[PDB]
Amino acid sequence: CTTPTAVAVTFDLTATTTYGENIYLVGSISQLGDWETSDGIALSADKYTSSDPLWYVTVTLPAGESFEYKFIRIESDDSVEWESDPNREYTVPQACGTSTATVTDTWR
Ligand SMILES: OC[C@H]1O[C@H]2O[C@H]3[C@H](O)[C@@H](O)[C@@H](O[C@H]4[C@H](O)[C@@H](O)[C@@H](O[C@H]5[C@H](O)[C@@H](O)[C@@H](O[C@H]6[C@H](O)[C@@H](O)[C@@H](O[C@H]7[C@H](O)[C@@H](O)[C@@H](O[C@H]8[C@H](O)[C@@H](O)[C@H](O[C@H]1[C@H](O)[C@H]2O)O[C@@H]8CO)O[C@@H]7CO)O[C@@H]6CO)O[C@@H]5CO)O[C@@H]4CO)O[C@@H]3CO
Ligand SMILES: OC[C@H]1O[C@H]2O[C@H]3[C@H](O)[C@@H](O)[C@@H](O[C@H]4[C@H](O)[C@@H](O)[C@@H](O[C@H]5[C@H](O)[C@@H](O)[C@@H](O[C@H]6[C@H](O)[C@@H](O)[C@H](O[C@H]7[C@H](O)[C@@H](O)[C@@H](O[C@H]8[C@H](O)[C@@H](O)[C@@H](O[C@H]1[C@H](O)[C@H]2O)O[C@@H]8CO)O[C@@H]7CO)O[C@@H]6CO)O[C@@H]5CO)O[C@@H]4CO)O[C@@H]3CO
Repeated sequence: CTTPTAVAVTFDLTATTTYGENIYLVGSISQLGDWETSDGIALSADKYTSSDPLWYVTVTLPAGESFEYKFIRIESDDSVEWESDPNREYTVPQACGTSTATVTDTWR
């Protein structure tokens, strides 16, 4: 191991913003409130040049336990859209050697 226990997970959600919004990844953990997209995981068009139509993402979750992973597409007009259908639960372990994995999803 090393010392820190941050879980950098890369998520890739295929959606489409309107040049001004964010597709959220709220998980049930403090770094991932999951129930407050405020501290979830926003995916955007970073490489993309528009706003965030395929909304990719690469954030971290420092804990090493079970965190929920509900997704909520944040928008520019109304607000979010908690896609609570395709949900998950990243049970990040406390061990080391793999404190970062993937988290794929897509809007439909
Ligand atoms: O059905 C979903 C599909 O619908 C369309 O959505 C566009 C819409 O067509 C258009 O009106 C657009 O206009 C604004 C937009 O925000 C800007 O991107 C741009 O609009 C055009 C632009 O003028 C064109 O040059 C066009 O060229 C392409 C370019 O490679 C790139 O822009 C591409 O999309 C970029 C996004 O950053 C990224 O998401 C990804 O695109 C893929 C996404 O995964 C899909 O969600 C997306 O579906 C949309 C399309 O955006 C569009 O057809 O398209 C791709 C997969 O289908 O790659 C790029 C990252 O660099 O989009 C072009 C496709 O060859 O780009 C857009 C048209 O896409 O100027 C406007 C701002 O003033 O708004 C919507 C928003 O997507
Ligand atoms: O006004 C915006 C608030 O809602 C957020 O946006 C949406 C979000 O998806 C959700 O809140 C929902 O509204 C309610 C939902 O329909 C209910 O199903 C329920 O959700 C439950 C879920 O199963 C899940 O989230 C789970 O998670 C726990 C979490 O693990 C706890 O830590 C914590 O527990 C309590 C606790 O009292 C306290 O932490 C409190 O603190 C606030 C927190 O910041 C958010 O929950 C906030 O919600 C707003 C948020 O900003 C929007 O992004 O308000 C909380 C204060 O009430 O959180 C809870 C609530 O007391 O949170 C939960 C609960 O233990 O548990 C929840 C709840 O049991 O509740 C949802 C909220 O009422 O839809 C929103 C938009 O439609």
